[PDB]
Amino acid sequence: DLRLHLLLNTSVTCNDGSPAGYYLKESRGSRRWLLFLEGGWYCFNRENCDSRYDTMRRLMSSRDWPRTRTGTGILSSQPEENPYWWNANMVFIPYCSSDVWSGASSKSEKNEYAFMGALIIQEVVRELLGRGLSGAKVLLLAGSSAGGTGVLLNVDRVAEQLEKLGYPAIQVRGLADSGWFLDNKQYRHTDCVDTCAPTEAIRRGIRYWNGVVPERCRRQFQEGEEWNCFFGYKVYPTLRSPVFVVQWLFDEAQLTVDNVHLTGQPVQEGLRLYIQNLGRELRHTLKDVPASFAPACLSHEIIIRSHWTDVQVKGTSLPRALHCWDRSLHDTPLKGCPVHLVDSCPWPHCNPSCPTGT
Ligand SMILES: CC(=O)n1cc(Cl)c2c(Cl)c(C)ccc21
Ligand SMILES: *[C@@H]1O[C@H](CO)[C@@H](O)[C@H](O)[C@H]1NC(C)=O
Repeated sequence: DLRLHLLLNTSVTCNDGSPAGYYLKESRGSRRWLLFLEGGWYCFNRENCDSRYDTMRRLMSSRDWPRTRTGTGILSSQPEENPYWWNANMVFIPYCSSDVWSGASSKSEKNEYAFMGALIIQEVVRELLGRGLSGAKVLLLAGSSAGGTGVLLNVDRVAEQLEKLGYPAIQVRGLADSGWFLDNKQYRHTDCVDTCAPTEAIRRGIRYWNGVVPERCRRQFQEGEEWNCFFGYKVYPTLRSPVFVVQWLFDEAQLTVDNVHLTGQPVQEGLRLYIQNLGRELRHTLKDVPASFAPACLSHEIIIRSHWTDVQVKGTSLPRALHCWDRSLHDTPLKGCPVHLVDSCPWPHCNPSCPTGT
């Protein structure tokens, strides 16, 4: 169990102005800190945020948050469930800003909602420094789905924050799970009414949230084009902190935004080629990502699932690959301890270790 702490700086808020927060389980005698960013899509205008407030309010407000949460997967403290970092200090940061962790805007006279995702991360880090993070050797900023994209948008800012605060010895790293999307053509075309094309949704959200992106990526794409930095293959090469990328090759959220709804019905030639081309494109974007884990499965999210240890690429599990990554960052490849694990087979579930969906 991780225990809730609402932020002492109550100016840093969820969408509705309630205080943001974090869940913490300390492990003193460990100098490893895992800060995990929850996912859960986003909202990008008044109407769709209002809808989200009605039926997904925990993603917009802390008013109903429970006092504890159970750490699962990479957040578990049991070695049996978490071979990788079971003894680390664990932090789960609830996603209550609906902005892919990019926002820097308060609720105000002009703003019905606050979008403070980027500031929530900074404030969590700041308040944790007084709770033991000041003694850290490694801070791994991890996240799934929108939280995985949030890692890509925020890992270098956390590094800069710690450097400016006088902690240059803390090694900041990122683990982005299921947040590496393609701005590809949809299988069928819709107008962005709610299934919005990748690019159109983000372009509107950034203006609505006052969204912020990493500085080097912002300088490349420049004013009006910062939406590009929400796409992993474009933002990743601009980052300086080590980032391990976990991405199913046939991610269900990617297929959803591509208007592919796998019905169980037979798959025709056009859709077969579309799906195979998606896998090949994702694989291609990971070719020069040295720390990656990309199984050929139709699924979504990995790292906080209790059975996250089960999937393997080329016989190596994700917890093992992450351990190999840790070794590779000690102060040349490692015999039998790989970090770059991308399936080459071309169809969902061609890897026998894929999640069953049971
Ligand atoms: C599932 C989710 O929260 N997502 C966050 C971002 Cl960003 C994103 C993108 Cl860019 C695509 C194309 C699809 C899903 C996405
Ligand atoms: C609270 O957070 C805001 C936004 O980051 C910051 O401007 C302000 O100085 C903080 N207040 C305190 C007391 O740290």
